[PDB]
Amino acid sequence: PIVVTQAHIDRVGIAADLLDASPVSLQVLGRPTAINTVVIKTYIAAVMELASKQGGSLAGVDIRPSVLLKDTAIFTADVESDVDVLDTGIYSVPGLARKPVTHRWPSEGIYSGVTALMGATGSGKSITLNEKLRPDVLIRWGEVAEAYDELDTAVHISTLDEMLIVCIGLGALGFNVAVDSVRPLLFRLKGAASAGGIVAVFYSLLTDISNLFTQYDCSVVMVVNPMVDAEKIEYVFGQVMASTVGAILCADGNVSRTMFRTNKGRIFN
Amino acid sequence: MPIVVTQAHIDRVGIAADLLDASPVSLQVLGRPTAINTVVIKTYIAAVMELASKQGGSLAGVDIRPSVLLKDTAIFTDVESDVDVLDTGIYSVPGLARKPVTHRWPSEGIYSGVTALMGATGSGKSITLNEKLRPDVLIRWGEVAEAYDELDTAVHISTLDEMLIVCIGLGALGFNVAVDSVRPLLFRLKGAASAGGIVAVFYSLLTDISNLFTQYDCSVVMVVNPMVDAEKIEYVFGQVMASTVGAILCADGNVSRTMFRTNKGRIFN
Amino acid sequence: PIVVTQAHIDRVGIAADLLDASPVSLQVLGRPTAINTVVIKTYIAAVMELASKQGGSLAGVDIRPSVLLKDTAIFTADVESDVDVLDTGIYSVPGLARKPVTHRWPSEGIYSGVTALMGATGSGKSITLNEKLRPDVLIRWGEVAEAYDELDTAVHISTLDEMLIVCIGLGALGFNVAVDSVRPLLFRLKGAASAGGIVAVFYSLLTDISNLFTQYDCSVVMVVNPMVDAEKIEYVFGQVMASTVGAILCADGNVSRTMFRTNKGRIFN
Amino acid sequence: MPIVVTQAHIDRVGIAADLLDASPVSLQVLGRPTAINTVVIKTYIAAVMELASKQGGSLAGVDIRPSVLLKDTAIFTADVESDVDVLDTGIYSVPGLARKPVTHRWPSEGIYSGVTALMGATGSGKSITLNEKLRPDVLIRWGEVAEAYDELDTAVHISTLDEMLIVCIGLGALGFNVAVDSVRPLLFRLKGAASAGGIVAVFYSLLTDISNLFTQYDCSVVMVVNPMVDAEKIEYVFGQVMASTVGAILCADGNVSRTMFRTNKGRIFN
Amino acid sequence: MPIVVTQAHIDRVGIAADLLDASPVSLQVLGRPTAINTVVIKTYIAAVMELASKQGGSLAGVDIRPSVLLKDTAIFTADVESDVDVLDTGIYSVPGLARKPVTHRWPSEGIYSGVTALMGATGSGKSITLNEKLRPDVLIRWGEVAEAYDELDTAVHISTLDEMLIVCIGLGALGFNVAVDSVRPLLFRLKGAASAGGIVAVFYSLLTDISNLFTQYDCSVVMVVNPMVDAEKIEYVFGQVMASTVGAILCADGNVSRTMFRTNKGRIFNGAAPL
Amino acid sequence: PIVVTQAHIDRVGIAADLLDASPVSLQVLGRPTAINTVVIKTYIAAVMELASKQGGSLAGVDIRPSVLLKDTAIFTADVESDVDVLDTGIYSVPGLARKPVTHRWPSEGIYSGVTALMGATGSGKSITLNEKLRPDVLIRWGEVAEAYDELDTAVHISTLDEMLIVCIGLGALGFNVAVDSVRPLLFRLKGAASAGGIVAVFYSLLTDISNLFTQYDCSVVMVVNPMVDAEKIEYVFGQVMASTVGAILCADGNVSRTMFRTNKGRIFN
Ligand SMILES: Nc1ncnc2c1ncn2[C@@H]1O[C@H](COP(=O)(O)OP(=O)(O)O)[C@@H](O)[C@H]1O
Ligand SMILES: Nc1ncnc2c1ncn2[C@@H]1O[C@H](COP(=O)(O)OP(=O)(O)O)[C@@H](O)[C@H]1O
Ligand SMILES: Nc1ncnc2c1ncn2[C@@H]1O[C@H](COP(=O)(O)OP(=O)(O)O)[C@@H](O)[C@H]1O
Ligand SMILES: Nc1ncnc2c1ncn2[C@@H]1O[C@H](COP(=O)(O)OP(=O)(O)O)[C@@H](O)[C@H]1O
Ligand SMILES: Nc1ncnc2c1ncn2[C@@H]1O[C@H](COP(=O)(O)OP(=O)(O)O)[C@@H](O)[C@H]1O
Ligand SMILES: Nc1ncnc2c1ncn2[C@@H]1O[C@H](COP(=O)(O)OP(=O)(O)O)[C@@H](O)[C@H]1O
Ligand SMILES: [Ca+2]
Ligand SMILES: [Ca+2]
Ligand SMILES: [Ca+2]
Ligand SMILES: [Ca+2]
Ligand SMILES: [Ca+2]
Ligand SMILES: [Ca+2]
Repeated sequence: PIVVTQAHIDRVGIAADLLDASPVSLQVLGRPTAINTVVIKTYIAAVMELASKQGGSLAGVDIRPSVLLKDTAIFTADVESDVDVLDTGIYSVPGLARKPVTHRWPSEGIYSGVTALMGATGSGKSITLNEKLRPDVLIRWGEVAEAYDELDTAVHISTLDEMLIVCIGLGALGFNVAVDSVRPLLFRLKGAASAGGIVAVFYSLLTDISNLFTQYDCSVVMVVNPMVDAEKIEYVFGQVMASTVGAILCADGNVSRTMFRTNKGRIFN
Repeated sequence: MPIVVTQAHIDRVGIAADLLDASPVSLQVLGRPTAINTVVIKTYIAAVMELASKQGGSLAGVDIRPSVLLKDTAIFTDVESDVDVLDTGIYSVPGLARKPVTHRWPSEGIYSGVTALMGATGSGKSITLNEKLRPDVLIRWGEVAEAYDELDTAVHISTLDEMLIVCIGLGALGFNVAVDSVRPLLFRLKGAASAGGIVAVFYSLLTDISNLFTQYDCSVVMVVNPMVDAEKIEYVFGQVMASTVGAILCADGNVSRTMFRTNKGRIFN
Repeated sequence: PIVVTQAHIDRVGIAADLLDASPVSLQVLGRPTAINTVVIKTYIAAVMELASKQGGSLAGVDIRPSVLLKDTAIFTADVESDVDVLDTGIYSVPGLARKPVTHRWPSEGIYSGVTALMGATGSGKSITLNEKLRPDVLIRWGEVAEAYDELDTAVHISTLDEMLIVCIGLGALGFNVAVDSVRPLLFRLKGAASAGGIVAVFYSLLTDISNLFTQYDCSVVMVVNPMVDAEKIEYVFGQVMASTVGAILCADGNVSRTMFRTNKGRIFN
Repeated sequence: MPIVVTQAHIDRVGIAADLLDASPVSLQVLGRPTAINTVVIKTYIAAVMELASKQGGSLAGVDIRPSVLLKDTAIFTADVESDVDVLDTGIYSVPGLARKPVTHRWPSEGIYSGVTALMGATGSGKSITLNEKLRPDVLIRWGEVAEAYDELDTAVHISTLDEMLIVCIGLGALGFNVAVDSVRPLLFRLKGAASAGGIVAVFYSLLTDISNLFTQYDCSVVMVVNPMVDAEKIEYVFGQVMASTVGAILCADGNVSRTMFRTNKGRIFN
Repeated sequence: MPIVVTQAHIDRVGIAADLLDASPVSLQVLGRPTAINTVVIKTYIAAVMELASKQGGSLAGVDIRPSVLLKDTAIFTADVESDVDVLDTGIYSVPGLARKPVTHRWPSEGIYSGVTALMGATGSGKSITLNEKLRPDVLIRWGEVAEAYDELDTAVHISTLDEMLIVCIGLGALGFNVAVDSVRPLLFRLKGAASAGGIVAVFYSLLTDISNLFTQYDCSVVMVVNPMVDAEKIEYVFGQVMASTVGAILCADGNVSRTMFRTNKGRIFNGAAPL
Repeated sequence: PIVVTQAHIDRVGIAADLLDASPVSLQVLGRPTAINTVVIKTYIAAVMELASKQGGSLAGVDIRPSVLLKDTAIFTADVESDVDVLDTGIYSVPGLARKPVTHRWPSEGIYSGVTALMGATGSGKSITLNEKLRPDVLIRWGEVAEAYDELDTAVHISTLDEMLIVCIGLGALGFNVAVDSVRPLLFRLKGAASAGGIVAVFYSLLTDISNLFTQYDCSVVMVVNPMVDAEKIEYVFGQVMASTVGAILCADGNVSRTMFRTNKGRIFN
């Protein structure tokens, strides 16, 4: 189950302050799109109200945004991925001038941001996540029917808006949020593939997502599975390390490599 | 050869309508998410049952084609394949929080979803499907004139809308539905080819199709034959295993490899 | 000459029936487009009247659609080849529930559909077509001035609409129709080339064309010579066999390989 | 150097007008089929004959350029992209001739009417072979830098594709031996995905459509075709072009490497 | 860690305003030339000086971010595609300086005004070289993950390209040693067909246009440029970048592998000078 | 300095006759665009008027078009680079029926047109141009701050319109005009790269530019440095020789190869 502590209740006000304090946007190959902070606040309030209906114990099924919110839109005519970058402009989510809030998960003293759980298909990513990492909230997206779907920690989403709502919303409150998988986004990323058989904007998106979590004191682990050649995975993992607060590589059911940006410094394996 | 409607099928009609109304679904490829009109599937089920009532329950595949039973066969209610992912949004069909309904076909105790019948051209996919699999309903799409077209189990479709209508409609009632083949969709998949000489959205589509069947308690076998190199088929089959409930590989008229997600767990050969 | 037998006259009524009974469309990378059946019927009527005015012995020049019909259009604002597959939908011409009508040409007991006469430039396709296959009607499209143009069996077309009119129109009556060539359609196929250096929709088009002939009891031989590498022709011929009722490979002025789907079964060489 | 108008040319004027009016033609590339205004070609022929009459039959290539003789040089009669559905634009190929083509003595004996492609790498001797070995009656110069051939009285300097077809169909139908050096402005602007041989497939369709356009109007034209292709891939492309033209000439190190001509005595390879 | 405003900076304010008004500039990429609103840069300089005055000369990078000081951060003043005819859009390059450019002591001695490009593969030590060896006065942080450099009082966190140019031209003209870590948000969103070296050709034109923009406004800027390029094509890309900037530094294995600086003493390739 | 001789003053009338006599246009991948001859005439008049106010000694800074003309536009709604060639038409600047005016620069007896100074980055193109070629007017465009910018012969431009104005305007008068560089145009050439890793229209543009100078009796040297592989430069240089009146290749600070079309014939090294 997903148990709501007094620590989570005390973070509600702070979470609302963090969201209102900084206006954020996101961009991919098109034009920068603003994130409606209000929706995340509304989600937190809905989760707290339901938590109150129960004994603080929540079922992942009951906290899905499609059930709690009338509208699940976070992004507020249509632009092509091959338009002039000077007509659309360029946006990256700004960094934190202050020291980021540290966490005990996925690693000790890790800064707020995003961790990428990498590896080839069947390398043990989902296994490593649920057995070793053991998240408080397990977001399930674009993955076939598995044993992890029967878990009361599992929250089934359909859109990118829903992913960010649950990640920012619950992550800000102090929950250890995880996403399995981020394949719906990755496999629909349109554009010319750069060095490593993957679009360059993929690395920019990971940085923008990481900083979005750093700003809202979230500690999120995302399963990032790329359609990349068996030997080109090492290059891509090195490139992802420069774009995320955390990075975990899986090979043959075990953890091959690690990288974490902590209060004790950047730790490699 | 005939398609017989048992009392078991009649008793599932109400449940099928209940599953369809309970969850609103959509589908996305490289464009924008498009909603699926559930009502059309319900209307199809009612038309099949009405005809089964007039006949002895012994129905001919020719008489149950949607173009004949329905006035309009549309299930989806103009965007380029190279449009910003943030302007269209991303959609994946949500997972099942509950345990999926098990089936005896194509394998014992297999969960509801999709099975991909893979193999090179002339590897014996169509032969394995009809002789070894023995499906109740055989959907024939984008295939040249063969002996399987003269079968009373054969239902000849033209559109993707029709495929989903027969698959969800009859599959929900408990019928063992099969599609030979899904080639018109695969060969019209526009986009930049990823690792393995195939567009990445192909794997996302298989997962979205699988989850669509998992949600509506369907057990469907689709023969998937995409344009891929003779040696690159092993990589693609491994990737498809991570995107479907079932996977069957054909080589020299026989079954080379198998993967099934059952109540007894994931079984490899 | 092109001689009209009583057997052809007796098929006129059956041809109008077949054409009215099933509404057909065609799709490539755009949106599905309906085929106006009336135009084919109008063409048959104009050919029969001219055959009745002359001695039954017609000249290919006199039966060209541009001469017999006021308008040659078969297809009834503008869509790009890179448009979302979900916005246009997917269409494949439906298969035949009944047994297809057999023919003695290009092979004994062959089912109605299309035969692809394949080979590199100067492999002997056009020689094999005119000397070994001996067609009744020879449609000449996208080819330079050759000896075959002076033949009384030769009918010179300009559009794809005209090709289908003569193929379906005369083919349905029992004539052995051949197209030399289909290069104006192949070389103008816009899209990203799949495995084998050729667009995947090419194989779907051959199946759709074949089934169009299977439905209207036609036996057509099309010379198909797409821009493909000298060594990649074997792979492409292999994929084409899985997309057509007949397949003939030319090399060094002679027949290299054959495949025919007959009443006695699929025959390979 | 001069362009002389014989009685044979004068006697063909009526026949040329008949050939043009008899068959309506179009052209297509990656967009939609575009009709060719036959009237413009007839108007050009009339202007050339009138000037030939004022002179002694002896004409200067400079004086017979379409931009000088016609007020409007347009042959093709809102805007479509090269990546549009083939089914929405339709497909057009210029129809073949049911009758025997009109044979010529140039570039080869008994060669049928149509187009000949003068191929070869850059500096292989295409322009040299064209002017020294071929000896054309009319030399169309297009998209080529300043050379000795521009000072020739046979040289007619054009700017558009419309102008090329006007001079090729107009003068070729009358019986003149017309040549184009070169067709690089069309080839280098051919938009589309490059097929096998590092060149767009529609290139081969265009050569056939151009050939048949000349076959129908009994024109004997030699076009120097030099597309951007790899040094070793030229052999493959030349073989493919042979299947798309009435004539084909390959140049290598200033000399003629290979030949192909479709004649009344049959197809002749070297 | 702090950003100190000297009398030298105060004396440059007028000079900077004149430089901006004297020459009208634009920028182009694959679309239509877009004009740069000089007024916004002047307004930013005035806001920085006014705040420097309220504080004791010393300023915090957080307080000088354009989003905080200006009501609108737009520098570029309907929508054109990256694949439009070059003749329908025309071509624009920022013009060169007819006079001798203002020399600087940073990033190299006697260097001309313009842009310096700090190259290297990922984890080659670009950010380390920038902060330890180069020591910039103002550190612009853009599209980079949470690092130790973000806690620095020299760090100014931006989000747009408009903001980058405002801080670079605005503070750089006054005499500050401005650095950008990273320029990746721009590089990773460069739409177009990749040329030789697995990178769009307009990338090199943009570096030259950015360099000349700084040469005209007497700025000395160091931009860290991380290219999505294969391990073996980095040498080719660097050679090409050297021909497009006033300064270029290559990083490899935590150290400086190669340098190029256009100084008053001439073009110096791989000099004996610690940064 | 830039000195105006009596020879230049005597050419003013002839330059107007040349510009008025032939209407010209330019095309790239879009539609043909007319060149407004009047603007070039206006520029010549402004240069001569200023040369008069001076002692015949002009500063390159004072003769820049942005300073002398109110509007710098030469080309007189918006078309895509991937539009049908038949809808835009094709334009090449026409050749000269007469013998071209000869020059003593960059080579003895060279015909009027364009010379391409080629070579890898840092091969010594700019060095060869200013030390060995010694041009009368050095147009500086899209190049970084160098010693050549402080030269009184240097004229700094921003647009392609400005380049052609100075090249045609001053070149027609007899000045030895050079451009360092033509990179702003070359690095913004949109389209599919042909053989040699460069767009085919690049070679057509060089010929069109060369013929534009041949028609207006100009002798211009352009630094052409396109993004091409280290080994592919030899192929491209050979192709450029077939597209220009002059061609110079640079390697390791020295001149590797030369080609000039003179009154004494085509001279190779
Ligand atoms: N093709 C295969 N054959 C055998 N076992 C496999 C195969 N693919 C995966 N496995 C098993 O599944 C485990 C990985 O499961 P999982 O965590 O779901 O992988 P991932 O999330 O990376 O796709 C492996 O350690 C192995 O035991
Ligand atoms: N090229 C070939 N040569 C010989 N036999 C072939 C060939 N291609 C297919 N076959 C025969 O057809 C069988 C496969 O039929 P089928 O099930 O229709 O294949 P698929 O559906 O995979 O295309 C093979 O087992 C073999 O007996
Ligand atoms: N490159 C060539 N060299 C020599 N003869 C050739 C060549 N190409 C074709 N031929 C001749 O033409 C014949 C093939 O003719 P044809 O059927 O028209 O070819 P295609 O396969 O292109 O339709 C060959 O048998 C040979 O006699
Ligand atoms: N790179 C070169 N080196 C030496 N001579 C050359 C070179 N390129 C061309 N030539 C000379 O020019 C002749 C070819 O001239 P030309 O007919 O104009 O060629 P093309 O029209 O095929 O481009 C060759 O036979 C040779 O004498
Ligand atoms: N894969 C790695 N394994 C070990 N150390 C690494 C790795 N990647 C980077 N480092 C360390 O980080 C340093 C580079 O840090 P940084 O300046 O942030 O690089 P950059 O800015 O070029 O991405 C290296 O000198 C090395 O000590
Ligand atoms: N990577 C380098 N290493 C050393 N010297 C170099 C390098 N690149 C250029 N140079 C020097 O600069 C000279 C070339 O200068 P320049 O004319 O500006 O070249 P270009 O115009 O072709 O880019 C060379 O002759 C050499 O002395
Ligand atoms: Ca998994
Ligand atoms: Ca099959
Ligand atoms: Ca042939
Ligand atoms: Ca030539
Ligand atoms: Ca860094
Ligand atoms: Ca230079």
